[PDB]
Amino acid sequence: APVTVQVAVDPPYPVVIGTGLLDELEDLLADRHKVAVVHQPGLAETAEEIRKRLAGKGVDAHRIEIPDAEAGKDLPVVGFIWEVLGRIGIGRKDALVSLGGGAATDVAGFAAATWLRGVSIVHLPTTLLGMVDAAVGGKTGINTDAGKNLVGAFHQPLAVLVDLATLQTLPRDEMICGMAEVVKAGFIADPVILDLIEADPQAALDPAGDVLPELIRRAITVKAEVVAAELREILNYGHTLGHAIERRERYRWRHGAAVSVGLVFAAELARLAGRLDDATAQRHRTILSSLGLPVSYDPDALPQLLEIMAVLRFVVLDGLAKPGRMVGPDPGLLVTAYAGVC
Amino acid sequence: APVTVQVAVDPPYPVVIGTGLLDELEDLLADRHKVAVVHQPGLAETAEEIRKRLAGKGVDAHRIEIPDAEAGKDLPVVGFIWEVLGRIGIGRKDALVSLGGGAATDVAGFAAATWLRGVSIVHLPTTLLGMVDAAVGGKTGINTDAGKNLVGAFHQPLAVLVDLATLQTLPRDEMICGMAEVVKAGFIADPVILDLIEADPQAALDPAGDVLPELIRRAITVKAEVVAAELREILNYGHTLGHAIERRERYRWRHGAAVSVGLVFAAELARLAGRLDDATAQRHRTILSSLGLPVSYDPDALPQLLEIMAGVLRFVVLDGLAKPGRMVGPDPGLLVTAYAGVCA
Ligand SMILES: NC(=O)c1ccc[n+]([C@@H]2O[C@H](COP(=O)([O-])OP(=O)(O)OC[C@H]3O[C@@H](n4cnc5c(N)ncnc54)[C@H](O)[C@@H]3O)[C@@H](O)[C@H]2O)c1
Ligand SMILES: NC(=O)c1ccc[n+]([C@@H]2O[C@H](COP(=O)([O-])OP(=O)(O)OC[C@H]3O[C@@H](n4cnc5c(N)ncnc54)[C@H](O)[C@@H]3O)[C@@H](O)[C@H]2O)c1
Repeated sequence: APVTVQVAVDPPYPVVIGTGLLDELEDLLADRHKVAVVHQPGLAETAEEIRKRLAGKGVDAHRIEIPDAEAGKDLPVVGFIWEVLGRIGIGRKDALVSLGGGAATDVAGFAAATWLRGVSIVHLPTTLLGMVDAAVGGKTGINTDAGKNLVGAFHQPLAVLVDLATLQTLPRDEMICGMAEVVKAGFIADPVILDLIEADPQAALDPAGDVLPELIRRAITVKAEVVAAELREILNYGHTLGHAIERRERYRWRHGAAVSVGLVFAAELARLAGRLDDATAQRHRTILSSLGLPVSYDPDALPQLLEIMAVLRFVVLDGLAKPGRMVGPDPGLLVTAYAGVC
Repeated sequence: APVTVQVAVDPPYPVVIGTGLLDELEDLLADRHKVAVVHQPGLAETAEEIRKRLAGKGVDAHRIEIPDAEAGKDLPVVGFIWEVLGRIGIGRKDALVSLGGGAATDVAGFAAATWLRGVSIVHLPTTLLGMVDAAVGGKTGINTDAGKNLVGAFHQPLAVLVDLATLQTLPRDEMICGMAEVVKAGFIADPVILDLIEADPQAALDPAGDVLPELIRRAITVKAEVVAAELREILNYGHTLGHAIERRERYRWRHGAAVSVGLVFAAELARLAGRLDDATAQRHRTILSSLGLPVSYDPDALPQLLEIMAGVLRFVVLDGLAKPGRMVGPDPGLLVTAYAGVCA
């Protein structure tokens, strides 16, 4: 029943996709003398059940609770984890387990990376974003005095367990958040993602349907191909304007909403440049709006956004699933593209 | 004229050992858009020469002075470095350089390993200990609330530059501190090291002579060969009791003087166990003491020492010169006895 995607890295590691993955989690960490589970506030009950079940197999399983969301990622939360790993006596051969969204995976991933020079971690992402993006591929990031995610270590996890059952509690808004990243994968590597969504957009958003599991298999396949690959740049499709919008709105905008405007922008850029056909360009706008994602932003915001973007690089499409670059485009071309969008 | 020891790891890097290595640094880093040189207070004039010659090559070169010694390794110093990297605009393809003793290489190592997911770093160690131990291997450590060196990343450097000219200003007491690691390497892997020291122990301690550069090369070879391969444990020979003595002394003992007592303890422990010949056992104390290192500790400290070592004991022991083995969960009475052989 459970599908797996191997990431072809040294050593290779699996992303496992299915429903109720406790058995698989047991198989992996049964031999570990100790295990700590870093979870967001809302998942304490799911944490306890991992701990109970691990404790059951003769394992000193512990659990640690971090602040939700972006606060679970500040440097003092990392300090906090460190101390606790200290008191528990977590050693070189033991393991961490992350339970939550991208923020939980980042911070736990960072702590694992920097504890005794790196200890095993299994990610159990529980947002769609965390599932298709944050948990896959070994980049970690934390929030420090320096900014957001400038600090972070590179550390691949032992495995990633993508348990579709966990999505049943996830709200519409966060589901739509992460779909923006999924659409991005559709345009840059796998157009079947696009056809699956197109066929019924509301069914794409239902965690209980046939469509979502396949969307996640595919978006994760795309990300695993990239990280086993500089091409890692393609995953920034839509993030140049995206991130600027996120900044300008002081992080109130859901990441995915900002990426969504970015994609529609990137598409207009490549269209005006004669690199992308009108039909594929227009398809950005129609897929994203129909999922409830934003396709426009304040038409007066461009000057402030150009300032934040501090020459510029964009990922553009040179045709469906053929990403290229545009480096230092003319400001007036950025103006014109912005108009068309906004 | 420089010697290169290759560290055969992936990706592999060289350790280059010679005199005046500024040209080698330039070859390495000339093509980088930005370099930041993280250095201890006393090396500021040397930091500036580096920064200067790198700027003459179009590199946007910066220098960052950290607090000296352990204070330089504290979490806050880390937050500061990150801040400066952010301010300077150090990117994914840029590079750090570390200049100083093992404390500089660690803190600057941790910083490179945790900046934008790991960027290039070149180590310029300027103590014996830093040259032979700290700079080689990719382990970094920093001091936090959790204790010393529990927190750290694993990150290989681009290269290691071991410039003997820098040892000219190093005091005897630091030099002797580093030599305990050199001696450790002799006992576990390369006996020629011991032969060279015993031939004239004072020649061994002179940065001007011809002996020290060979001891440095061989000690680094030993460590490179171990890291390129649960063998890593032999590098802790003498560190099991030694680390406890250090920690009991709230770190007012030098690391080398603690390791020296630990080597003599492990020698005696393997001797009483029948694993090590009397002559090789006693050779520990003779080489260490001839170099000016302590050879015993406080006769009443064992119980506290065991309580620090707890926080089943394992020891690296020698089954013969350069044949390291293990002792797992020794009889408590065997430890009482080895220690009393060491301490009166
Ligand atoms: N390292 C990387 O490669 C990478 C990639 C992309 C994003 N990220 C990071 O991910 C973070 C954002 O990720 P996110 O969108 O998951 O944010 P998040 O982890 O902040 O989660 C959003 C919210 O959903 C809640 N939640 C999580 N799982 C739930 C569930 N199953 N049911 C109900 N609610 C649930 C959380 O408590 C949180 O309030 C950002 O900090 C970003 O930098 C990292
Ligand atoms: N990462 C590792 O594998 C590893 C291995 C061994 C030691 N270490 C770390 O190394 C640190 C100790 O290293 P250390 O002994 O170099 O201590 P250190 O870096 O504190 O330096 C000792 C002193 O010598 C001064 N000094 C440095 N170079 C000099 C020179 N060329 N001339 C004159 N003075 C000089 C320094 O400013 C400092 O006061 C410890 O923090 C230890 O944990 C790390």
